[PDB]
Amino acid sequence: AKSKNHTNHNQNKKAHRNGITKPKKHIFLSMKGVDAKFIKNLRFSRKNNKRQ
Amino acid sequence: GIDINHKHDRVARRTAPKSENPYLRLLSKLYAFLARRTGEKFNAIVLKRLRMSRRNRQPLSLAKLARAVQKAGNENKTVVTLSTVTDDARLYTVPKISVAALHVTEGARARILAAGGEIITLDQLALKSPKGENTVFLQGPRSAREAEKHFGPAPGVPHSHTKPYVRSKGRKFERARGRRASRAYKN
Amino acid sequence: PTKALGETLNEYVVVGRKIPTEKEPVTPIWKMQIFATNHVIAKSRFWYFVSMLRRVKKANGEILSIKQVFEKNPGTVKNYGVWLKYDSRTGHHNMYREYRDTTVAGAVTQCYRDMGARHRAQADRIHILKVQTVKAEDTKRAGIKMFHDAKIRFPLPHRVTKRKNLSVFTTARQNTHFA
Amino acid sequence: TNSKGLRRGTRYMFARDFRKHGVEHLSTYYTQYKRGDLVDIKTNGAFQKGMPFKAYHGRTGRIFNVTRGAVGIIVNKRVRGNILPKRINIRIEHIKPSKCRTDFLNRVKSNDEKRKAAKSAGQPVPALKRLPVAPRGAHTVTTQNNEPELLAPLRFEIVA
Amino acid sequence: KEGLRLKREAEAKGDFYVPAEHKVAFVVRIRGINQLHPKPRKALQILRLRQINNGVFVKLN
RNA sequence: AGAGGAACCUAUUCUCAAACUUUCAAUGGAUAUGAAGUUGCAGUUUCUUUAGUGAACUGUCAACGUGAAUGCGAGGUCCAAGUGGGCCAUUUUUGGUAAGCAGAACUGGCGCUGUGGGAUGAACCAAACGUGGAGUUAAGGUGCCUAACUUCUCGCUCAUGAGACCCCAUAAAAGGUGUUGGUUGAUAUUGACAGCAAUCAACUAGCCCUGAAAAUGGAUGGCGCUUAAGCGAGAGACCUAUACUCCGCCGUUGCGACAAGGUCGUAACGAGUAGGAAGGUCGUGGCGGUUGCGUUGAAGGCUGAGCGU
RNA sequence: AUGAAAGUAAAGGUCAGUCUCGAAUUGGCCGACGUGGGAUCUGUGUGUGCAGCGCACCACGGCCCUGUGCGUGU
RNA sequence: GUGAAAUCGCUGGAGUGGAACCGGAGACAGUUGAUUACGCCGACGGCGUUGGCUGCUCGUUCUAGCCCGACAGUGUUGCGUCUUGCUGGCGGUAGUGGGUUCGUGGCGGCUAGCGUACGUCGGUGUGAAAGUCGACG
RNA sequence: GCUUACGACCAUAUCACGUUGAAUGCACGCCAUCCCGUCCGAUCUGGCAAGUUAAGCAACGUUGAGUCCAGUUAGUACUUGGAUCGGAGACGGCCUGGGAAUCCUGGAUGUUGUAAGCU
Repeated sequence: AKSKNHTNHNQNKKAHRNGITKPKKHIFLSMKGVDAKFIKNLRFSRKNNKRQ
Repeated sequence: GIDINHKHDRVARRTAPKSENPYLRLLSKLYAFLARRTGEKFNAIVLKRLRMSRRNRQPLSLAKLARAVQKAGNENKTVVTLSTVTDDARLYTVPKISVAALHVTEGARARILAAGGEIITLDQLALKSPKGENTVFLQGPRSAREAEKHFGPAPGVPHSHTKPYVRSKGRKFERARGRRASRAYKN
Repeated sequence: PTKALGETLNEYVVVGRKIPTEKEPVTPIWKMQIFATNHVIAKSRFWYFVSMLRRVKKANGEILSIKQVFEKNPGTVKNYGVWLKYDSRTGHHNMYREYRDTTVAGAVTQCYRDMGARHRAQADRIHILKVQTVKAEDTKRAGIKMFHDAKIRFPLPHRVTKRKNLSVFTTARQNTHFA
Repeated sequence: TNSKGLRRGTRYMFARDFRKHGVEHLSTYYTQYKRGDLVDIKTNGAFQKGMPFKAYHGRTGRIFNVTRGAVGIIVNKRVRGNILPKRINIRIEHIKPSKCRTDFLNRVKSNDEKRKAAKSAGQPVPALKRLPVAPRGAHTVTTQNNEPELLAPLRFEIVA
Repeated sequence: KEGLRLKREAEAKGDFYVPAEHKVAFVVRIRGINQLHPKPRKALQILRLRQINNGVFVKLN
């Protein structure tokens, strides 16, 4: 009664049934994971620019 | 045989309010007529929100109405909302507001009328602005529900701020393992 | 696989050439005589042979012209010699065969049918190297040579005639001898 | 089942090219990388720090971070029915500028320049659209000194 | 008329007038909708040939 | 394995590698292809530089105006079922002598699925399904079973049970002076072989024959078929699907018209196990109300005329 | 709301100053933050464009409360 | 009280070759309906729609043959660089002139299903009843 | 046409043998008090200019080895998709598209940047 039986048979069909969803377009806007020193200077730069 | 997919042939929609409220059904009838004949997207929006469920019509605040009317050009426009207008205790001054709404609470109604405002129903709006002229469409915050706080990535997932379903709140209720680095880990 | 479909294969003259490039502003023009059912098959076979012989394929080449060839005088009888190369189930062989016909296309069609009959060879395994008209004295096959006689004569010994548009049963007596 | 170490099956992927071992030339370090640029990932075996995972070898990514000697890259990776934009910190030695984006930027520059020149000079707006190669047009071929050569299939010869 | 004239003129002096390659085509689907590979299946769908004996015009290039 | 200067050196040579490689495809993978863009002007920074030097950001800044093909409306959230024994096939592939064996890769199927054909068959070939009709076909076929030709053309084959159509329902090494074609080398009219006018030899490959033995009586599906009703190349026509075209009706979906929890119009569409939803003037028994019938015959029971998919 | 707890507990934007030029201070105005996208609404050209106010919601940020590490002083 | 189904006996009808039942399509038996115009049915014409089979006729493409001329050859008649035939390419096409290809071509003939721009007509039914007609079966 | 310092690509630049080398320069070179380092002033370090192109280095030469490029190999090997394709099978061809690599043959033997200088 062997019961390991790995396979990848019906997996691409399942993956494609609802389409392969590509990543969104706003993912490049976030400044997450960027250098802390650069981020600090960006905060300082943004906190001081006069509006008018 | 033809190679097409029928999975999304049918689109779930509301062709009439689920409510048995006869007045709500009559309002839906009237605005279905208006939307079909005038051909105005404003009338279509009013129709859809009339047929919507009460979950999607969250209460609006008198403060939000006041902010809407205090904007340059909105002084004499009619505020149209299909959400309940509630009174705000934190609002100190109420301007002159002309509001067409389904339901306005007693406190909000009293304050609006005291400040020289006017409250009309949707049937009266149909006569005042059949095409929706000089209107300011508003609604309450749809995502501001306690249930919504529990929606999203699972609580035990990295960078997840979803509220868990806990029996009570305290140090003995899901605060030990997987929530602090002292016990195994923290996500 | 390619098949010699159709009564009386047609004959085409196909002229093509490799598409000129910068390094070769002028390219040689090749011409072939093809026997096929129609001109689409003629073009495909032309490219088959030209790609076998020269380093060019249909992608880099073009067809300057393709024109059907009709027998000049179909009112005269000729002896045709056919040089062909074919594949058996075991090896490759060259054959020379002879036919008598009024048209070279008819002779080549006869060749294809005969190869199928006597060697179970299909059109995809046969290459017609050459076809020509041979003189009566230059033929070398007994079946053809036996008809190069001005006094040829023979009867029709055992003639079985088929009734065409009348009942299956008859009281008539059937005769197979007609003197 | 296979083992799941980082460098399983990379015997040739992470190896140097024939007669290309040794000291890494310095243009690799002189190249300029800015956030938003597209880079190809090709692991250099000679540098064992900041090595990309084998799954990302040969993929293109967009830079989102620029540190002292490395860059953060957003690389698409297919996981079942979704494509995940994974973020990886790769050193400069395993990175190379991608020419696909630069070609497009050059074409955009040319389009803008051509449009500006035409408008300034009063010419009609030009066609600035790539078009698929159309079928060949009509032409005449001359046989002078190029007479057609009659070809025939060749007989079978026993090439022992 | 012009195509024939050019062809005959080239033939007279022994040249070859090559007409322009065809620019439009008609495509008819002749096989059923079962047991099809993903790539030809999507290609037929993109060409709008989702049934037997469906025909479309295609710009050749 | 020799060669040139027993080993050794030099230049070669025969045959090779899942855990060898200079070189290296086809299929394959990835990214980009404009408005969320391009040019400037004019500000911010505590970062960076010797430095407006850069990097980045900001502005109700100014101008420019959509930059491959084809197709097509797109995106978001929530709640939850069943499943978590699979099997088959072309191709690739590991163990095994093999297996209707065990294990993998891509894709398509059966499972969940009927329909025409393969005599029969889960998977093979064709093709997927509302309910009817006319026409045309796919694969397969047309001597009779059996709808459709003992239809037309050329060959080959005689077998003391020949052969006869994907999967497929076994056949080999080796042979034949059976017959039919071809290849090569010879001799021959200064008359070739046999006996006191073509011939000889060696090969080759079509069909046929030998190799070819099993147990209830038995299988090209059967009968039978021999210038075939067999084998190969072909031609006309013809037959036949739940497929294709057109016509009617039912419903679903999308869209639309109408002062309506409704009607109507229009286009496309309709497979289904486990499972999920919807509609039910489908059915059953109470309660609060409402509408009526009944000893001139209720419930129950037996069973003709109808209605509804 | 947050911390194990003692406990503490959610108002800034902009403009102008003084300055011991700083991890300072003062005063007005506004008051639930900024930007981008936003059905609808408003104005104005010519089905379409431009401009303005922007709901819900999304994206990117900014501040405020609490715990904690570093780190100061007034 | 009512008095179901299974099972069983009788009378009449009908079937009955190693199962019986069942779906589709008719026939029979049987059941049932039936007010000049109108119902229930049929036939022949017209029109619409989808067709099936089958002829002429113009033209288009690519091409000849017949016919003429010389040359080369020969499965050759009659009586030898003979003649008559016949073949091959090559060069001519005036005239004559068929194959092949198909046309955003022109003119026909026969005929089917479905529906009714609609016509010409018949069967039946207006008390019963019988018969007839129609539908189911 | 060159030399030097710092390079970029990293053999068309390497390797072997040989010829030539104007001027700057590079180099070899002389000395070892001092700084500095060694068993050793050989290397490293410091102070110099008598001498030499001998070597390094540069240019050039070689039917030179290597490297690089091209032709051929060859539309071959291999390969995508198709067939109620041939064959007992192993396998084979055809249709539809992609398409190599050795042997062998021919050619090339560094290109170029900043700074300073010679001619």
